Amino acid sequence: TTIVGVKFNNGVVIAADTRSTQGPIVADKNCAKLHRISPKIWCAGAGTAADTEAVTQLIGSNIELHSLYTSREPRVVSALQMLKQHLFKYQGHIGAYLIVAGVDPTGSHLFSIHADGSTDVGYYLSLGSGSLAAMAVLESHWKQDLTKEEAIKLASDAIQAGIWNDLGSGSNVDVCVMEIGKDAEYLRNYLTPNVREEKQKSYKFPRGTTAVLKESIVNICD
Amino acid sequence: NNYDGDTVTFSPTGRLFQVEYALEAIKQGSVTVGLRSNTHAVLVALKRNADELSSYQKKIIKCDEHMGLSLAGLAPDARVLSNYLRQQCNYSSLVFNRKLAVERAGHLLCDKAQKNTQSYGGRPYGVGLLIIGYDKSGAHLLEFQPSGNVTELYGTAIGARSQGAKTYLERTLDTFIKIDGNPDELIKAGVEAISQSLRDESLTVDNLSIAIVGKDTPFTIYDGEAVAKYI
Amino acid sequence: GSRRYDSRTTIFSPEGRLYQVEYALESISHAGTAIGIMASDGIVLAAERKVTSTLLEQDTSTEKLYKLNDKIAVAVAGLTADAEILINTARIHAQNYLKTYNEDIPVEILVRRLSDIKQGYTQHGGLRPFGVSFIYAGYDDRYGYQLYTSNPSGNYTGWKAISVGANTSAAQTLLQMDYKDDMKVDDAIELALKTLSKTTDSSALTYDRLEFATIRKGANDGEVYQKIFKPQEIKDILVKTGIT
Amino acid sequence: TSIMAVTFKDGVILGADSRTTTGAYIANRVTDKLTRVHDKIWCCRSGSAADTQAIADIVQYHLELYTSQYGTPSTETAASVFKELCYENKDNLTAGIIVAGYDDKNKGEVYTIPLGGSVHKLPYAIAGSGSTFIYGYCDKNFRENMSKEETVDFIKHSLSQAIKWDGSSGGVIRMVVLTAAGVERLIFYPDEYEQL
Amino acid sequence: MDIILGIRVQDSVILASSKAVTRGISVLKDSDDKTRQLSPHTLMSFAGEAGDTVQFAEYIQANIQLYSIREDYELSPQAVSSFVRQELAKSIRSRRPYQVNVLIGGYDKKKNKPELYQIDYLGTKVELPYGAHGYSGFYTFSLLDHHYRPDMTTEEGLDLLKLCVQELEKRMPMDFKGVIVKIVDKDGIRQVDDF
Amino acid sequence: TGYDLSNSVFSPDGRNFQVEYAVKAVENGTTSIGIKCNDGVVFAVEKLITSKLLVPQKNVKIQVVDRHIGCVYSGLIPDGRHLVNRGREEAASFKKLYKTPIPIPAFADRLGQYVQAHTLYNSVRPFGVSTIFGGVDKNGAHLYMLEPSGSYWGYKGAATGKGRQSAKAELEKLVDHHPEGLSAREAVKQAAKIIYLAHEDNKEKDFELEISWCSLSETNGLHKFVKGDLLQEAIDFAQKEIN
Amino acid sequence: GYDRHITIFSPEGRLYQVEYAFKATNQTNINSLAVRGKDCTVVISQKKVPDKLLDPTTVSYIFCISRTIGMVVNGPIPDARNAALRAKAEAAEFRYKYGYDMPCDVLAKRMANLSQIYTQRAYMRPLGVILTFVSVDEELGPSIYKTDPAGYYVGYKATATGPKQQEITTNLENHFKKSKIDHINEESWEKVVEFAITHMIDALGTEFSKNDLEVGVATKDKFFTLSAENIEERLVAIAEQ
Amino acid sequence: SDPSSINGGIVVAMTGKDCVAIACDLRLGSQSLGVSNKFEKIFHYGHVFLGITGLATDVTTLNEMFRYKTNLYKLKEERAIEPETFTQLVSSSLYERRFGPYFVGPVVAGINSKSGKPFIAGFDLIGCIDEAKDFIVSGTASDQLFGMCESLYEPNLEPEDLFETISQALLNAADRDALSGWGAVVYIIKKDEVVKRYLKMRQD
Amino acid sequence: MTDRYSFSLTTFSPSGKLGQIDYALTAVKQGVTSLGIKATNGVVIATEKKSSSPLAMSETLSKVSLLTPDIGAVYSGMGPDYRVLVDKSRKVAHTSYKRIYGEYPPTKLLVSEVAKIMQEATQSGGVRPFGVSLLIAGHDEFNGFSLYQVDPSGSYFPWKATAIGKGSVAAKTFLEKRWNDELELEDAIHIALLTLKESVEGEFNGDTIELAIIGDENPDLLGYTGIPTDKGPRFRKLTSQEINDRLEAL
Ligand SMILES: [Mg+2]
Ligand SMILES: [Mg+2]
Ligand SMILES: [Mg+2]
Ligand SMILES: [Mg+2]
Ligand SMILES: [Mg+2]
Repeated sequence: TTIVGVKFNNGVVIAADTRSTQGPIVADKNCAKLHRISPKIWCAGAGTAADTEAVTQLIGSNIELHSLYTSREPRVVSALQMLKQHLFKYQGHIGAYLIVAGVDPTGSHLFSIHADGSTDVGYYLSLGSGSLAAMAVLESHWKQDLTKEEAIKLASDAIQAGIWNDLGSGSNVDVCVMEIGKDAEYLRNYLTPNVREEKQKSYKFPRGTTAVLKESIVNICD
Repeated sequence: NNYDGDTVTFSPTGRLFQVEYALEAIKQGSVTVGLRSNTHAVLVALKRNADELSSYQKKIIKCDEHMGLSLAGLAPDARVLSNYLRQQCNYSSLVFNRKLAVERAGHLLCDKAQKNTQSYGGRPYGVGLLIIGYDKSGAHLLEFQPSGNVTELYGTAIGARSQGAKTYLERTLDTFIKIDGNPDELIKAGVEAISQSLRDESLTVDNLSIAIVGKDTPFTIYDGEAVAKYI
Repeated sequence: GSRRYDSRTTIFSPEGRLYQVEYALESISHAGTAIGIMASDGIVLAAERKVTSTLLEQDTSTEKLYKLNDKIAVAVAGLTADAEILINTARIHAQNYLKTYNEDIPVEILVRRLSDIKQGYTQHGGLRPFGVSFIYAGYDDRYGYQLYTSNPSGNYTGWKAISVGANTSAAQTLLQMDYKDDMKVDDAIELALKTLSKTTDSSALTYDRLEFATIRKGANDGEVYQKIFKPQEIKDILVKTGIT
Repeated sequence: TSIMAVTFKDGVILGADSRTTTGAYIANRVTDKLTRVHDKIWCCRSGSAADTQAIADIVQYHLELYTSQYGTPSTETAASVFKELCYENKDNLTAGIIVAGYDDKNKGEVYTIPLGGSVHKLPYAIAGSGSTFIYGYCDKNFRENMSKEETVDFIKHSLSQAIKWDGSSGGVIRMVVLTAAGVERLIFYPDEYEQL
Repeated sequence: MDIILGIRVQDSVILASSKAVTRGISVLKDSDDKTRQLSPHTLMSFAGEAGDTVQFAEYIQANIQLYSIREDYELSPQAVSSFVRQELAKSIRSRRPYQVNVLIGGYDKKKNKPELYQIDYLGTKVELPYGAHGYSGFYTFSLLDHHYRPDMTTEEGLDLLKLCVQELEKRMPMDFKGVIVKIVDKDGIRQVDDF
Repeated sequence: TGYDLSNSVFSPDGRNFQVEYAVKAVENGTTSIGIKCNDGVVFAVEKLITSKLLVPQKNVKIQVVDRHIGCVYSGLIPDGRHLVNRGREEAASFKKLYKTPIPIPAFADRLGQYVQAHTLYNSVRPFGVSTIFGGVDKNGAHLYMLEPSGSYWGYKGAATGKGRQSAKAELEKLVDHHPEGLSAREAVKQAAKIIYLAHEDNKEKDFELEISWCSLSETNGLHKFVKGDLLQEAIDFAQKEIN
Repeated sequence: GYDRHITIFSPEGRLYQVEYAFKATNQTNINSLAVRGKDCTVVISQKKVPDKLLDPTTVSYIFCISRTIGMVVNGPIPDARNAALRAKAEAAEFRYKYGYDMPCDVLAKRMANLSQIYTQRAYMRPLGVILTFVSVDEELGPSIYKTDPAGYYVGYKATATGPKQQEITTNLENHFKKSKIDHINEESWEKVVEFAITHMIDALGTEFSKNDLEVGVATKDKFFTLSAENIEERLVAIAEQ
Repeated sequence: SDPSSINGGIVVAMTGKDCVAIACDLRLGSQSLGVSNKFEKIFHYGHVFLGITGLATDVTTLNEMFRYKTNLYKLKEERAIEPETFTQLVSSSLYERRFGPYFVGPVVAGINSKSGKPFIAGFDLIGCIDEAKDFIVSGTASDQLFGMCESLYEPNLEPEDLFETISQALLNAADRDALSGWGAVVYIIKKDEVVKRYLKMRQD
Repeated sequence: MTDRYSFSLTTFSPSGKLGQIDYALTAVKQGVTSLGIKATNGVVIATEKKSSSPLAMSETLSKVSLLTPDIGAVYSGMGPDYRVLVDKSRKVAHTSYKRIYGEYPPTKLLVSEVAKIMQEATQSGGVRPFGVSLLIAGHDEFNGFSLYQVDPSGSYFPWKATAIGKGSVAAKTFLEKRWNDELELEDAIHIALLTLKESVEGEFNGDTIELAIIGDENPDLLGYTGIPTDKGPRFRKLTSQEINDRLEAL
């Protein structure tokens, strides 16, 4: 995985590639690594795929129940604290590496959490196998006072560095934008620069090609 | 009356009736006496039988080489409390290489008895105890009652008709307190003290029980022909 | 302490009855009547709803008849909420048996376990018993069609026809009168409704005050089908027997 | 990490680099290793980021609860809470923490807590991988009752050297000044401290 | 332990199970019956870790006998095999797993069919015309692939089994001291005394 | 009614009669006092000599908690010991975690919450003691009194038991005549007097006097018992004032 | 009637133990009052030290729960301190778990839930207290939320509690009819305290020295109580007007 | 001592036009020894189909578990579980055993009864959901299935064509794996008819 | 110490009544009126906001609660009991359903879970029944709109329309006259407002009435965009203003 977070004027943007691997094999070419914790708190995840999904869903659930209990919009620092304490308790055995971001009544926020429970604060962050390719771009092009459109460009450029240069990353770029005073916009497949070329040939077979021994109707009714 | 159903209930005058009823089992107990000088501490106890075919209930229990007690009331409760003391004396030796102070033995018994007077489901102990011992500050006599109150004395007595012995000791105070370096005379003064509580019966050979602890005397118990010397 | 407020739910009277069980049966005796009738080719379950209101949603409603698995159902008389606790237990128990042996649970074995749960509340734990009597209607390949009942005591017995709830005395006399062993399901259906019609405390028996179920071998060859009747289907069967 | 805390005339100053490392990769070049557990009780963190954060978070909770019941805790008390966690969980922690705070009775105080969870009250303390390279320097240049400006200079020069030699240390030099006046945050960028 | 086989023919299941018990360089016993009757029409053979084998077999036996008494009824071979599998499937993630492999041969009286189930210590169940556990199968499966027919008689089954034992006695490195053979059919369970 | 048969039950007034009944056991007990002074506190108590046979000096009733706190109580003695045992656990756990000895207000609330806890349930009985206690912490001297309900406050002087009214009246005078403060050595003598004055309300049996104190100057902030020449000097002062 | 000894329903659907716990609320014979400014929330309570032997500084029914939250209690002190200690622990735990300061209304809800449990579960008695929580919440601004032994809680524009609570309530209702707003339109907390004391005087018909009162003030990011002298300064300014 | 490759086996699933297909081999072995030629790896709960590769004891156990859970679902919900929902239940259930997992590669296939959409999904042993428009692969010949599918597949195949495609993907993947083969089954699934075909394949 | 109350506090009397359930139902009778009406394209639930003081801010007390995005609740009886049930109901929707199936529970099943909690308070040791009746309105894909009543016993019933509390007998009669199977949501809101006026004595405006609907999806209330299948909550609380607009055309 490559994942990033970039702060701008009036909010925060996160992005991620869409490759999932099992060793050198690509299992999923279009998996969603941007996870909704609450409507305006989204989380980019790298590491053990099931772990990032479970830990993000669990804290997402508890944040919802908290928001209801308190009659308040959830804050990023709550998601951060709940995630970090959970991950710390498991001493790294839950392999979730997360960029946590969103907007809440307090402002806009960007954090990262490592699997052992350590947290970071910053204006730009990257995690995953492609984090060095991404960070190289962020360190090259980041500045204070970015516009929304500049931050998206920077973020997706940082993911692209991962897609092209890191074998752990590929396929597409997902983006989510969390601006203050607005609904978060989830931009699924914001970029699709890896469309498969037309195949040279159709492999559709002559019907009857496959040798068959038996048939039978299967009953799916009651 | 309405307030004696359990130990967790105060009466309107601030009394704990179950504790008072526990105290009553002591009064029905056979008499026992304790007294001490500055060198020795002595227990005398009148043992009671069921009838002529029975044994005479043992009333004195050794707790350590330097400590022990006599009982009056429910005997199994004395067994529980004596066993607890045996362990406390034992813990003191194993962990601190230290003979347990008779005063601490008293505080520990008080706190054990007290817990059974403040909780639901339990009951107070139905027994009173006289603890004697010789520790680093000399001879000691202690009186335990199941309310939790423990008291250090030169001498005392508990059980049925204990008021006779307790008056005698109150008179004899200045005499017996100075029976130093003389075991048999301190016992004689306790045997005389217990005799102030006898009625229609006198001290016989399998009726009397005596114990002594002191400077160079391990806590030891005398019954049978070994107490004929004192009748 | 708390001893003062303990009703002691699990004790014997001087006569050797269980107070709480007896008082639970007393509760059940005011519940909507439920009837089970077993035929050679199937089983009927009919039950009367507790005094309905016109504004109740009758078609998406379930008060009396519940599905335990595909081959077993029950009719309830007593506290519905109590019965749902027991129903979910029975449902889970069926699935444990299936999981363990790869065979659907024999009817008696399910009934025994539910009855054993009820018995426990009468002997230990200081809790009130469940205020529920069940009629169990089921099929298995050992005994075929079976009717049972269980009550708060945890006692269970098997029947050809049985009623629980209100007016079981009146109802049992009428079933005893017209029941006969070679009977078919369709005759049994008629008997069930006729019996409710004469025992009901209401002015007249209508579709909206009923729940109805059959367990027939009425699917295709060697297999059993559960039919929980929809409101319109009860309305029709009520006409087809001449009660409306 | 390179970290230190120095008592002086008016109180105490904490200082730290800003580098967090996973191997030779710098995961964060602008880290804040000076952490508030109370208004005027702070700590410098070294070791595992996760461990030291989890610890500071727990301590902050304890001292907030202490404050609600018994009023402001002493720096000794704060150091004792750190120790208790570090000592009792010594098998599962990699945390070298310096505790520093300002009382009005006790003025500036510094307690250091190495890996075992022992406690050591000192005029000043240095810790982290980079500290090894400045034991010589710091022992020769430290004096008691320095002024604020002298202490800031001592820390700036000391951490400059620790950063120069230790590759694990680097970035900016952060400081936190704890006096009767209040709490002051200072920062010093490479272009300044590198050419001292 | 080591050698346990099973063959299902037209009207019976036949289990053959080695007689040797070896600890170290000594054959302690040459007449060991590695089998337990679970019910009148169900027999289980077993092999594996010393002690574990019998302890497991007898535990299953006790459980099935209890069931029989409670219901006054005999569980089908399929039901028994599923109970056994689940017990082993639990065991495999225990602190100390039962290291026992089993064959279950039963005659289902409701279907009038013989049934053979092979289950290893992991709780891996399969129904088979013929089965084996351990190294046995490496010789016998190929041989039964060749000579087995589904419509064979009990006597044809026994001869087919004699071939298997002959091959094992030729090519197996260890002396397993022959086999005890048992037949499970509509009339229950009996032992062939001369083999 | 029957509202008084079970602890933790509110009567229709809003009262817990079982706690009020515990208060009667306290009023039945021997007199005990506490006097706050310039840089410390003084505790005193009346010990009834039931019999010649009680060894003098050797049935000690005042209790130390940690090194710096003294506790005295009137009522059921074992209940008082049980409370001090808990106080000792509470102080140890405070010092273990926070290093500094437990501040006196902090210590007061530990006992307060524990006693109040025994008014929350019907499965326990309220404490049959009122407890006077205190000492010297980093903020100075503190004296407290704690009742069966869990109620406690800070005091200039405090008294409880059979002679509480006599003692209370005597305490109010000292407060009026010494607005700038009382010295520790003074307070020791006054304590002795007030106990002797309060003994009027318990005069069947004669008594043994017991005193203790914490003073920043006289004891270095630690709790010690008053014995020997200082005890006798304060007894004499008290003898001279009843005559 | 054992339905009057524990928290189970009476035939008329009531919980007598809860109702009697409300009556314990007034055992102290103190009245409390809370109002909101623009920037602040003030709470005042009578202070009565009958005994001359008491250290008056240790006599208080106002508690600092957290940096931002204050609580005044109407009811016996042992129950009051029990509630204070719990509320402190709950606010500290909330901060550690969720990363921000516990709001006044959420702590109120949580303490209300705890009280509710004592009304449903038999082994626990209700606390004979009414708890008035005040703060300047970072989202909701000046806030007053009050809890009782029934487990009920609600937010207030202003409120009062005690034996002569009705007199104070109507006094305040009458003011807000006239002002047409939800709060005291006043810049400084000093004048909001002055309002509170003034309207308590009118309602109760009594004058106050500096030791007859006890005052707590909540501002953005701190809640504090007032010294005798801070109050005297405040009393002086009322008289000179 | 790698549990996922002791018994062997494979499962593959594909979408077509208003249809899905799911196929599996029939082998169960103990390493080199082939043992059963009749070990089917595809099960169904109502109209939702589940294939499972990996350790065979867990394959059996999970089938028995999901039958258990879907039966209870149906009794309480009064309707059959849909594939999107079942996929979520599979994920929950595997992640519940996060640190002592079932050693399996499940595959879900089916057609939603309300929307008519075809649906497939795959899972790792720990519950991660791999959703896909085109195909899902699983088992000891998964590399091979990936290679077959990625070249052979095209969208919107009619049921009779999809059958040929999935069968050829399975068969040729199986023949390059020592632990897969020994028979094969293919399920063609349409809105309200399901056809099951056993394939003829090499028996080595 | 510790809970020594391990025995039932609700037991059968000789007549067969369960006293504490009856007495709880009596507490519900004393409670303020609340009601629910089921329309073809929506459900409405409504109640009066009986304020305890006029100094109270009755907006801070919410009698109508969101449980899931498509389910809401209202009650009659003891408010505190209701509040904790809402807390537990919200939580149980997640623990026993959403964390398993990745979707919110359908109305009947969530109701089933709340009923279970209330049945347990009727049998477990050391507790009294809840002193509330709930009305729970909701929508789910396979059952459409639904409305359920839940009583202290734990029993629940589906309703076309009903009312509970103080003026329930009267209001149920009013609803029988006005209800039909062709009601549009707006018609049902109108009927709810009419039915409620009969049982309310004092002021009758959008500040003393609390009223929510289960209707169409509200994408504007979702908080984010980009997932087509997530279309927003069907639960909506009507504003003070929105109620008054409908009280003019009454
Ligand atoms: Mg660690
Ligand atoms: Mg460097
Ligand atoms: Mg209660
Ligand atoms: Mg192959
Ligand atoms: Mg081969």
